[PDB]
Amino acid sequence: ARYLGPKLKLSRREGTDLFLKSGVRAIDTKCKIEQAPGQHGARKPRLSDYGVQLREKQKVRRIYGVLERQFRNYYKEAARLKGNTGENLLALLEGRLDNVVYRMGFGATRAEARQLVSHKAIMVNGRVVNIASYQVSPNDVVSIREKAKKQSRVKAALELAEQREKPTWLEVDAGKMEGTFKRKPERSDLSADINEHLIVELYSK
Amino acid sequence: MVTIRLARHGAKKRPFYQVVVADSRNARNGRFIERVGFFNPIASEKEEGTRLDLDRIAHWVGQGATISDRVAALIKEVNKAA
Amino acid sequence: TSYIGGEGHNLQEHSVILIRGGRVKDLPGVRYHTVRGALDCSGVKDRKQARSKYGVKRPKA
Amino acid sequence: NIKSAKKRAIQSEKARKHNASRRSMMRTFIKKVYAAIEAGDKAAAQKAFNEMQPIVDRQAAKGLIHKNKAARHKANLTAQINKLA
Amino acid sequence: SKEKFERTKPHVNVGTIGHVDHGKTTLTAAITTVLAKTYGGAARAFDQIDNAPEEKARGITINTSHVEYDTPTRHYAHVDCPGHADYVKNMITGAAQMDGAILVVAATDGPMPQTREHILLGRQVGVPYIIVFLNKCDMVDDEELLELVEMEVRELLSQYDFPGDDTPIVRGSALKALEGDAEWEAKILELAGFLDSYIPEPERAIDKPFLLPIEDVFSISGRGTVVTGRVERGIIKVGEEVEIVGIKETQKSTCTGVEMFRKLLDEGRAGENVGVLLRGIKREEIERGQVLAKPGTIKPHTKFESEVYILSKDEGGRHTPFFKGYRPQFYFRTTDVTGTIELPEGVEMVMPGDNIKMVVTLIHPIAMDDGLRFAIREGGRTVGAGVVAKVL
RNA sequence: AAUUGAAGAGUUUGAUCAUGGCUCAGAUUGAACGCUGGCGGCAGGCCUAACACAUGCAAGUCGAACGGUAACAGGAAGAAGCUUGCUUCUUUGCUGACGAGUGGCGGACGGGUGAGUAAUGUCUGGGAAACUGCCUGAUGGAGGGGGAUAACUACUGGAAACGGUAGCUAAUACCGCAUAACGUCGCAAGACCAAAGAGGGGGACCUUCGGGCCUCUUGCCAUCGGAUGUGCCCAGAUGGGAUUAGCUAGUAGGUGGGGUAACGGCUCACCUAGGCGACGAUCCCUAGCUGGUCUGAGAGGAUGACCAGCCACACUGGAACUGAGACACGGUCCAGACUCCUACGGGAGGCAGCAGUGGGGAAUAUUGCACAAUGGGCGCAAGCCUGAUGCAGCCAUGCCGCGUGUAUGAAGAAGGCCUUCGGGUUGUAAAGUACUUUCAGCGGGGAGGAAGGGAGUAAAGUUAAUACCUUUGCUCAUUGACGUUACCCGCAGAAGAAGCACCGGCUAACUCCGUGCCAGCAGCCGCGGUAAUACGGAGGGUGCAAGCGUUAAUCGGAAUUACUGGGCGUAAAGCGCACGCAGGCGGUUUGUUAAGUCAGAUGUGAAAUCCCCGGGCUCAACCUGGGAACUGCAUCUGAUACUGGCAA
RNA sequence: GCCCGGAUAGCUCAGUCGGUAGAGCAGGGGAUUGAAAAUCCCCGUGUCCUUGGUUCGAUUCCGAGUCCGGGCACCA
Ligand SMILES: Nc1nc2c(ncn2[C@@H]2O[C@H](COP(=O)(O)OP(=O)(O)CP(=O)(O)O)[C@@H](O)[C@H]2O)c(=O)[nH]1
Repeated sequence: ARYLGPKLKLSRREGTDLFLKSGVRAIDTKCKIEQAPGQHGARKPRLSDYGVQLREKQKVRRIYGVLERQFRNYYKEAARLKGNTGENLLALLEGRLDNVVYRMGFGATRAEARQLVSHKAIMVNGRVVNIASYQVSPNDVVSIREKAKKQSRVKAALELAEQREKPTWLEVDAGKMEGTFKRKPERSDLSADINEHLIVELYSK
Repeated sequence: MVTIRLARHGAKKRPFYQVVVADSRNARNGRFIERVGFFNPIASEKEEGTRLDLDRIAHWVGQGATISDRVAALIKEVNKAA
Repeated sequence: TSYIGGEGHNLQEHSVILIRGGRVKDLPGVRYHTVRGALDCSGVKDRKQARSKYGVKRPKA
Repeated sequence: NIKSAKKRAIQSEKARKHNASRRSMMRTFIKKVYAAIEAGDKAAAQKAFNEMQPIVDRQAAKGLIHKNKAARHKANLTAQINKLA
Repeated sequence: SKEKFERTKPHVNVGTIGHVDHGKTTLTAAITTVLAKTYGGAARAFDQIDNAPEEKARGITINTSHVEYDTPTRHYAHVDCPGHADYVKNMITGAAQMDGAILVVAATDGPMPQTREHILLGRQVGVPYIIVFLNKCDMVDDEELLELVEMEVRELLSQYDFPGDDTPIVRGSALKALEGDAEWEAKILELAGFLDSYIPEPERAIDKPFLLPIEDVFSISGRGTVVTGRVERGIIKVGEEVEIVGIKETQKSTCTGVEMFRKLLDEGRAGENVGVLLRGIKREEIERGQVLAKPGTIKPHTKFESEVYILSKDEGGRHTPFFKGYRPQFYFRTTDVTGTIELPEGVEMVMPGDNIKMVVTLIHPIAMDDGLRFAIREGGRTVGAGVVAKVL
């Protein structure tokens, strides 16, 4: 399911920062970034149109950690929704629980956030949830059970988001590893640089 | 011979029962005249638990619908006053 | 008539095999192949890359 | 086949013997009428008709004749005798 | 399935060994005949035990026929083996199951080199007991000749470690007892009571990991495939998974049927000699010689070093020495495998009657263990006899 | 709120634009094969031989219908040993019950397969010459007798299968008599037509001491209904070939007779000479059909396994019987073929029921558990039967969910690889280190699916009755195949859990070594005849993921069959030309019709499946509430511009 | 389980009925042609499938297995 491999090599391929190895230190800087996706990173590519359509597809998946069969189903749901597909797809990719937990400091890295949901530590409205792909409905909450509370990892990892931006569509309490969710994200509110446009063209064919 | 019985639909270990009006000679899920209400046996306590469109059911009783005691148990469950 | 793939086979006039579709476009009138990994027409000798085709198993050693 | 439901077989056999007998006696009185109508015996055909009336209707009441078939046997045959007489 | 087996008496494996035309099959019909006149149900005849057109035409045995009975002492299993030179392979398959062999000796000929091979193969398969029944006793009166015949049987067994001087040689007539004689039946009943005295109930180790020698395969029309063999070690019951281990690429199946000659036994413990049902296995894949084991505890061992007592022309082996590269047959009681004779530096060619040890590489892998006594046959003559010392 | 919906590329030629085929990128599948392999959830699993099949089970029930009782547990009289009432135990259908038999009911249901069938079938919508066990409403009856037979005995045939002969006895079995009506026939008159009783309780009365007698429950008979299913008719629709153009003579229709529940050539007798056919009749080949499923922007194309409806079939062909209903899967008879048993005369069997076997094949499962839930049969009921069904097993077969770990770690090592031997890469990757513990594995807790029912209990209807039966609450003991459950807890420890395809262009992603048009590659154009980003290996990288690929098959791309939406001067193609029937189309005006057309309404379009908004499994797939839709058809009422009809 | 025919130079195969392994093509060279093919000329490169003997010497005669193709028998 998971990539479970060298999660910085992905950032060197896409060229963009993905916060995969976000953890404790701010910026990576020790991987000879942008010029070495592999053994022949010296080759300035042609990067054709099919490539620019596909590189966009992989990048978004590489950020949230989704698989093709799973990611395509998110596109299938995005088409039937009202409004605009390019926006609702970014809504579903954001509505993932491990993505929600990532926006709360819990799980300094998106992978760790997936593990935290994996080990029954994450709970919504008094209901334990193991599925990291749990679709979060608007106006909910989040917290941590008494068992795996402040287990030496939640503390250190929570410090990271304290230095980050801490977006609008949600609110953290941090009194007992406490959180609370609100309305669903807007396109202008999320990521601020992505171009989902290329993705819609890819799944058309 | 008309009769009012259940249907047993849903999934494995999560039953459901379309209380229906059918001919007794059919199968459990076979040919029927009309489904009238339903029943969910796993409906402990929530917004929706059981529905029986009583008025149309009683119409078939005058016709000669032999109600099975299981269904009759539900009629005794969703009583005129209870 | 079916083309036998791989570098080296082990057939002897009877050897029961399995046929799979596909043309060769190199031999006149050949519209089939022989499955390398199925019956008697076994796997090709020492192939690492792409061993699903050519029927080599995973090397224990 | 050897089955405990073999009784239905032998019972149908036993029922057939009673059925072959009763159905045959009914038909003779009907055939008795046709022997009369061809002769022109307007009274005898009436005699044969009135004689076979209680026996043909009895078969209809005993779950053998479909109580409409027997009625039809009365009707058309009556239509013949009053046409002759 | 008919008539589920009822656990009443402890099981015993027995049967005939010996020279051609010596009434082994007639004795088999005669033994249970006297026992049919004592207890239970049996007494099959000449027409029943012999099954093939080839057999009842020239009075021979081509397939090892089996018969069952039980005295008021134990439960028994009789194994009727042939005695012809080219059918020695068959009697060895019968030798793999018998807890106690029984030598059938005609009063006329007596101890033969062919009878010598039926005895020698008994020690090399693990059987320690042989009760010798002298058949055709009603044909001899000249005892001085017959007493010299009986003592030659004992010392030949004594030559091959069977305590023959301690062995009660049973004398009697099988012909009359099979037809209903009250006189020679007790002569047959001699071996019967001695069967309850000389051959007891051995060490039935039912608490070991399951392993079973493949005797032959009998595909049941309507049920599926039934392999045959006595339980070497361990226990089986319907609802236990096993494997198909040996010669070919090893596969798996499930124990779903055990019959003690039509008698349905739920749990076939160690020593129980029956037919075992296989699930989803064809006639072709499984074969004579492999073994059924516990799910993955017996790997396909290929090579082993063995201590082999090389015989001479006087002891049944070759008459001329043979070099490095000899390719004989190796009887692993049911597993006939050809192997390489890897000679140690010191023995260039194997003289008739050597005390040596060589390393053998099998052409078909099989379950192997240190201490496995196996005889060596080639050209009709059992050319050698060894016991596994080292497994490579 | 209820379809927000359409991508191209490669390849002719020196080069271009066209025309134009071939091929590919995607989604999908009852999938098969190679490789690898952790769990779970929900579905699927003989599309090949409608080939043949051992064994077990798949359809039985009612003593509250009857004669009886062969058994098992009591009661009774008696017998025996001896603990003289502790035991043994012969008689005995007298209770509880129940084999074998008579009889009622079910066996026509449900489950399985798609051989046949191109229209006797199916779907849609109307229609009348129909029938309807069981359920139920209303109206009434429910009198009185007779003769048999099985079971059971005796003899007897046959190896058995299976009978035969003479007597015994019963009924809710059979059969008259009687009695009949808004029932049948008929113009009416008149004539004629039915049957079944049992069981519980009980004060008084009556006891030839069976019981009569009263009440209650259920059933029986007749009739009209309702409801339900089934049968039939008509219209349209319902594959390819015209290199099949004519076919048919009980055939087309009529008059009379018969037959069916029912109209009818369904079947006869005679008369008439017609009836069908280019808007494809016959004939051949193929094929179950439909709601649907797959693809598609749609229109369509293909297909129609699972769920469901309808039809046909049940070893091959044929017929009939009983029955409300079959021309009948575990029914009969006959012929045949193939197995099986035989005392050789003569018989028995039918897995296209669940499992399983052989065999066919590329390929598809366990000789599992329970009747707990639901449903069906029977029964007053409890219960008895249930391979329907509910589960479980097996297979990655599909779909969906999750894990196989996280943070940190620059000596930026080793080993490998490339090298301009400068170094880069492998690579924060690993080691080490600090944390974590989902699912497995082991030891403990623990829902829900269960409603009823049974006994007792109190009250209430009914009744002469605090009796019996019905109904409503209460209590006790309980009913779970799954099941070592869903879920929860603890435990130890990164601990058991990553492969597969590809890297010339198409199409995401590269170098080196080795083989030299050899070995080989391949979907398309092609590469390799010493320097290969294309072959084989190594390193790295790319895609996908418990799956990855290849093959087969459907659609798409294919506007390369063009209705939406193509062409014909030369690209493939205007008949050589004209006449002209069927057929199609048609100037202008007024009036009318309202057939086509348009609107609105109602009936219907089965449910589920697809779609919109929600609910419930930790979520999801899945199940599910309501709605929309089901693009259609029929009928009625209006509009009547336009087209057609009619009249001038 | 039993009974047959076969394993021969790289390939395709003849020869035995105890005498020291052959043929076609192959591969290479020469002659040759504007080039090629072809033709003629020269040779086994063999554990006669493996293994033991009877023997002066075994492809051979046999006894036995290993593999391949084909046929038949027994049915826990
Ligand atoms: N006089 C006598 N003759 C006897 C006796 N027992 C057997 N015979 C005969 O001996 C002969 C061998 O019978 P068989 O049973 O075939 O022997 P086998 O042991 O199977 C032989 P093969 O070795 O070929 O299979 C038959 O003729 C049998 O009747 C006995 O006690 N006395």
